[PDB]
Amino acid sequence: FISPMTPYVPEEEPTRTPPSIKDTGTLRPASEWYPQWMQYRRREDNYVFWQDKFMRCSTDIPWAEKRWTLFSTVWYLVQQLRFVGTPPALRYVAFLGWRALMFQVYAAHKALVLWQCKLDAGLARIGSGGATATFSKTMALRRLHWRNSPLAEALYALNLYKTGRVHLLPPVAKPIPRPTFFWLF
Amino acid sequence: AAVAAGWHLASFALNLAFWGVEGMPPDRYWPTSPRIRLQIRPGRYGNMDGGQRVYMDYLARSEGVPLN
Amino acid sequence: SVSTVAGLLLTTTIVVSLYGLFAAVFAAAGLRRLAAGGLLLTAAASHGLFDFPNPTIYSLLNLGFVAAAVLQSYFLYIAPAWGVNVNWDTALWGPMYGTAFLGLVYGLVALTKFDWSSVVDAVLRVACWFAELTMWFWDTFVWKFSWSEKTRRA
Ligand SMILES: CCCCCCCCCCCCCCCCCC(=O)OC[C@H](CO[C@@H]1O[C@H](CO[C@H]2O[C@H](CO)[C@H](O)[C@H](O)[C@H]2O)[C@H](O)[C@H](O)[C@H]1O)OC(=O)CCCCCCCCCCCCCCCCC
Repeated sequence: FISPMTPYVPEEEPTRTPPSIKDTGTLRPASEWYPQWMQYRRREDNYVFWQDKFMRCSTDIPWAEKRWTLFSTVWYLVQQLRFVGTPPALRYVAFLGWRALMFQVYAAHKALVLWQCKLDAGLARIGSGGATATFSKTMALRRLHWRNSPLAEALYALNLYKTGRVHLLPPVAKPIPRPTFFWLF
Repeated sequence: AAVAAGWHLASFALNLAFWGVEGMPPDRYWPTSPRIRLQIRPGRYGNMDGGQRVYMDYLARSEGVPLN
Repeated sequence: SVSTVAGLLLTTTIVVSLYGLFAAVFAAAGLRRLAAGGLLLTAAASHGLFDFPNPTIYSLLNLGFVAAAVLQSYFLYIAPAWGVNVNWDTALWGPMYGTAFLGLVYGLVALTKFDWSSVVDAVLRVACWFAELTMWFWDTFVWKFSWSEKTRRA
């Protein structure tokens, strides 16, 4: 009745906590404590670093993460064994090992993204003859930040391979909501 | 025998890596005092004035001081 | 309906006598069929009493029911001692004895109000007496309750 142009997109409650303010989003390990951009911001405006810890862990918990289920009942045992059942020394050495492995896998993913840029240029030549031979740097950063679905990747690759159009990009993939199955999970 | 003793030594080394209290949150279900955990209070029968002296001496010995 | 003890006896009567008719009539020799044809009259009387609807309509039916239940519980009960045998035909001879039994316990569960309340009260009394016996046995032989329980005021 009161149709406001754009079809009303219902805004459901969030099911996952928003990612931390120290995150990178690129499979690279985050910093140890301080996210290193604070030094390029003014003091007493960096108050939102602890205001991320609050409302990421105390005051703005989504109610989909407070659901009690059989899977969460089982998973509490894993988390309890991790936190109060395993010594922090062994947790620290495992944390160092995971940090090194994640740095290595980030370097591997960065090299894979650069090779996908080269493949982007190749597929953009085969499909537009020889004219378009560039590649989309925004799509490169989109692949690096894991913002693309496999369907979007395949559609973009096919689009390059048979019409070119490097700077015509697929839509950004929405975040995956937390799955819920009644009392099971 | 070395395998059995090695299992016991691995458990002891895990406890050594636990070491102290660091890394563990305080727990509202498990306070550090069993009198807190249960409901144990002294009442009218049993408590007497001299008991303060005896309590002082026991607390001095438990803290480790040779004064009374 | 099936929510009262007298209703239980009535339903039972209906079921039994239906099986009786279906085992004798559906399956001085003709008296073996006449006495089983009367089982359907018994079922009709019990379906009448199933809604026992002003009670004064079914009061005289109840009186005739209990009086002829007493008469059947005389005749069939003294039948083996008077010469005739009952064990021969099970599927014929059974349901008349059964409906006479249910009829007599109807004249006991109806005459005195009874109801599920007295059954629950008797079950609770028996369980309560056995409970006090169990507590005494435990406190005297197994473990004193002053030892088992938690002494307060510490
Ligand atoms: C200079 C010192 C010399 C040694 C230091 C470095 C050398 C060797 C490092 C450890 C051995 C190899 C580690 C490789 C994989 C990590 C193992 C693991 O499963 O992963 C461990 C994870 C990672 O740590 C935590 O991990 C969290 C969860 O992230 C990850 O957690 C999991 C990682 O397994 C999942 O993969 C999940 O997908 C991913 O999100 C956080 O993100 C943080 O990274 C951090 O808090 O911990 C957990 O949850 C589990 C906690 C207990 C597991 C203990 C495993 C190993 C313990 C060795 C003890 C021997 C002591 C002698 C010293 C010599 C060492 C061999």
